[PDB]
Amino acid sequence: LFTGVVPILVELDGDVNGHKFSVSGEGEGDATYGKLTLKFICTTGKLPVPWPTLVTTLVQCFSRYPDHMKRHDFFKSAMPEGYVQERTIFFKDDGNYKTRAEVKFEGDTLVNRIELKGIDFKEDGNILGHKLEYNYNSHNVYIMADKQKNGIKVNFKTRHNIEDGSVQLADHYQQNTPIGDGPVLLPDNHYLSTQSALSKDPNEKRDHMVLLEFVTAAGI
Amino acid sequence: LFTGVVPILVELDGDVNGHKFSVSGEGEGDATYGKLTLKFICTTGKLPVPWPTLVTTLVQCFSRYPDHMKRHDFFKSAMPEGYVQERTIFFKDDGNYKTRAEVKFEGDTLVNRIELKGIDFKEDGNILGHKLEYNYNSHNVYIMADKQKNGIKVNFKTRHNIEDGSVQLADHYQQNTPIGDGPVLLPDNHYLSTQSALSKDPNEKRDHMVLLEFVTAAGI
Repeated sequence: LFTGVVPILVELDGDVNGHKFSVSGEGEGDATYGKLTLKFICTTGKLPVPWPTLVTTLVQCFSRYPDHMKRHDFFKSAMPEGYVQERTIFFKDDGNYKTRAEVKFEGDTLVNRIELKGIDFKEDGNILGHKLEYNYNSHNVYIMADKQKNGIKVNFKTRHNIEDGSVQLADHYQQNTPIGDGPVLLPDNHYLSTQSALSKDPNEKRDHMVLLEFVTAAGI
Repeated sequence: LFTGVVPILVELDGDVNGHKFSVSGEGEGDATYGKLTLKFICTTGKLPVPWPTLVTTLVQCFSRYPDHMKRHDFFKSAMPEGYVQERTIFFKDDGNYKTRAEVKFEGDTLVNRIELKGIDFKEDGNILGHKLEYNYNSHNVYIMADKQKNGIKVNFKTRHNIEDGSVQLADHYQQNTPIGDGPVLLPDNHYLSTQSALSKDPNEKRDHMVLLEFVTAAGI
């Protein structure tokens, strides 16, 4: 499945404090190197929220799991059927995103379709206030197996550089469970070390985000 | 000069607590997009220090200066003759790098040749102890004009994720002055917003670092 380069498609529908929009993404992933190369176009015009805030929301299976941690790769063990990924993202002293996605294989393409709903977002907030910088730092995504659910409960904090130099924090409460009924690899506690660089397509006129990302699993 | 893609060559000679080594780098830069794409091979074997610590040391002229800040682009205004870049990097509660480089044009290639000397580095330190993660965050590089010197004094702090989750800080004291005698663009206070992603060449056997970086000037 993931032994080669894989086409990714990301569809998303969102509503933030009433502001309704969409984003369509296309790119490829290479799990053996943990590389992502996506391109997001906002298909409703101008994105009512900063692009960096949707990064964690817009395909954890492309992480590179060193050979000795392969029995810890839940993400891929759910494929090709897929898993539902849910999250509650609390931006500090601001609003919160609630998202549910189904990432699974459709054809040769790995598809991540999401619904985003955010509320309680201040208009003088860095988010709606659009005071966030166009960049991203590296974080540690902490994975844990959830027995009952036969999934994993992931949780981590994100740091968003604000233009005034300060940093906007975002607490992610994530849950993943298989869509199929089959046996799945439940893992030992470990984390994924992610790095991301946001950029712009020179020949693109529509509002968008170019994202390059490297993810490798570590811990065990 | 920088209106197109430019070949970059990075030569470096180092001594850290007695450990003497070298690194040769090759890649290209595109100032109009602020992109860097370099590839570093350590030519003496295994690098006695972690690769992330040499990132700030291993070509500020490829930063993208939005059109309205062009009179603030000192880096490029010193070209093709070049500028000498000096720094004193203090790693918190550990040693310190002292470096001097001459980045200037040789042929069609922009060449950055450095000498690195580091001392007072603990062997149980994260640096020598090699306890630093293979990744990088985004930072703000603060530029200021230095009258007397007819250069710029830059200063910023770097955050290095340690594998135990904590963060290793590095205080950079930088100075840049032209090599040529001609007039140079001294700027108003501003900063460069940099993002970097470290990676590995799949087909490379020698110890190395692949670096992708985007830098854009902001402030004014």
